[PDB]
Amino acid sequence: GPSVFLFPPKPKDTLMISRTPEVTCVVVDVSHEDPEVQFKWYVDGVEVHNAKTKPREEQFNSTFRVVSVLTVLHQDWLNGKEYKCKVSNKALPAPIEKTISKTKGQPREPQVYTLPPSREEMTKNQVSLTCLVKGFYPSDIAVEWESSGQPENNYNTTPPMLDSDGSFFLYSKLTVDKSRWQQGNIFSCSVMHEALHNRFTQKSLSLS
Amino acid sequence: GPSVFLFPPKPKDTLMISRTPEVTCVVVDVSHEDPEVQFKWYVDGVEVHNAKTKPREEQFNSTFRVVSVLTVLHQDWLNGKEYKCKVSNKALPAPIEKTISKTKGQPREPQVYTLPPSREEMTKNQVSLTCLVKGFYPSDIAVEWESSGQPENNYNTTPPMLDSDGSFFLYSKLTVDKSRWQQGNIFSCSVMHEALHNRFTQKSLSL
Amino acid sequence: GPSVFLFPPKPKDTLMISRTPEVTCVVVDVSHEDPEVQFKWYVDGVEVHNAKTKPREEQFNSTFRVVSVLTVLHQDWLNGKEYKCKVSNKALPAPIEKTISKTKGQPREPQVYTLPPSREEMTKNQVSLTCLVKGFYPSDIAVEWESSGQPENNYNTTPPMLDSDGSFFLYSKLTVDKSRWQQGNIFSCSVMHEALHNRFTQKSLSLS
Repeated sequence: GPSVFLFPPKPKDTLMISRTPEVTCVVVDVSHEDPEVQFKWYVDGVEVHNAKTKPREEQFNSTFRVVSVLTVLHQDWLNGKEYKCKVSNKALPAPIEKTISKTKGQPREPQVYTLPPSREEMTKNQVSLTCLVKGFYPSDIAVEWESSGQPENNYNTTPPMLDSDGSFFLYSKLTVDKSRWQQGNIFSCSVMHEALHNRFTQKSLSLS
Repeated sequence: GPSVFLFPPKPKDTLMISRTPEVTCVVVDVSHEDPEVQFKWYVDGVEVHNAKTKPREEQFNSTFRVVSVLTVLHQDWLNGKEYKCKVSNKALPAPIEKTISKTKGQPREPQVYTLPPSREEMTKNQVSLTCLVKGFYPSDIAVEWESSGQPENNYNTTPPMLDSDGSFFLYSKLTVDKSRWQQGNIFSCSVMHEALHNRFTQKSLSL
Repeated sequence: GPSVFLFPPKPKDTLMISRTPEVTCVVVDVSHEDPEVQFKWYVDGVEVHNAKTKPREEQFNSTFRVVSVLTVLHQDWLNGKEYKCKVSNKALPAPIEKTISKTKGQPREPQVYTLPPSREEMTKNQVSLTCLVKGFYPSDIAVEWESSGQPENNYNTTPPMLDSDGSFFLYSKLTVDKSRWQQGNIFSCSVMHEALHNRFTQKSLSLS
């Protein structure tokens, strides 16, 4: 029978009110004999009607994929409210229900560090700048290499590896041509996260 | 039916002078009705028998996994010699051949960069010294913080991501108490790689 | 009857992978009645077939000299693996076997010191600079007077003479006309050795 997957909204969408966060319920392996899929949506057990079902799409295995989206309230998502998707399809023995909420775990304020390039790296054409974002939880975050609060041309961001502190860390590799760094630009790495003051922080960088 | 995968030697095997690299040919999904798998190995198309076929292994899907390995020489691997694995099995429609050599693409001498800790990082008890390794190609790499050209060890290593220069980069997160950085330790970092002098170069850092 | 000599590869060839190190088996005093010499080669007792026999050459004593060369692996030579040459000739009562490996003895990191010329030597046309390479063992080494890592015009290298520390030392006499030194050029003695990090170290020198 078909299977159902439920995706969270983008972190920024949950943190920026001028944005709309939504959860996405994806149903795969729906059969052609019974392609109709009913979606019912609930926020912490209360049915809401601002959810919408996306068009059904046939998959490589000759089954249908059916998706429903529920708009979620900023307050509901950031406070960790639970959003339930109910999926019904005749190729299912029982309706499938899936719940999602703000990515599980206690929020942690990201510690944003901007590691300068190696002194020996000035002999090379292009130097790397290194936004260490550590001590942040959940992975719902935005990490924002910048100059003086204005995002940068080129950063090659590592995965959220776990740091020496049990948080996620990543490096955003703000890789900059030698003149940019050597001249002492005030780069900055900003980071957007629920646990930050402003849900948004800015930690600068310059030849130092 | 069966599938064959041919793996290069471990990067440090190809890159550490003291090591002997070998290539490993893995065959999965060999059937039980015809479990016999023939491995023939070739170096630059010439069949060799210093290659060895590993034991057949039953997968949970009621198939067999069969593996053969061929030792490769430092200069041979680094000079791009081609090592070919020929796999035959009756559950295959035809024999499957795979060849492996130094990972194809322009080699680049790794630029080894003990990046200093962030000024912003001095607020914490511990700071990260990052041995950026950039400008290297292939990903066939080994990375190694150091001090005075001798190793350091609380380095994380990121993946060989792509760098802006069209190479791989990775960051080697040595992470250390703030005092070590502020005290002006002569750290270093080595990187072992085919394009390097002695395939191994070391770059130092200190405050 | 004939005699056999086995020579090691050049140190640099063993330390630079982009180089190929080889061992050379030399057979002298081979007779003219039986000039044919068979060479068999083994690496740590395992016969290899990437060895080659050089052309036979008649010596001053009216005997033949026959030579065989075996390419050696970087790993094999630097790890001290043993390479055996088997020599057969009818003018021999029994085959002659000779083994060679990385020059015998415990590796020691070369200490590279660049001694400036005498203060009184500026009164003379041309001053000497003194690359003291000490604490290095074995003699498999490359010693490299330079400027800033780029080899120099004129160093009169003094022998591997044993030092106060039981290593070989040598000077390399980077003799330089007075203006080069007096102006404070960053000369440099580098030194390549198995015991060095990178098998290769670089030391500056300047008027100091």
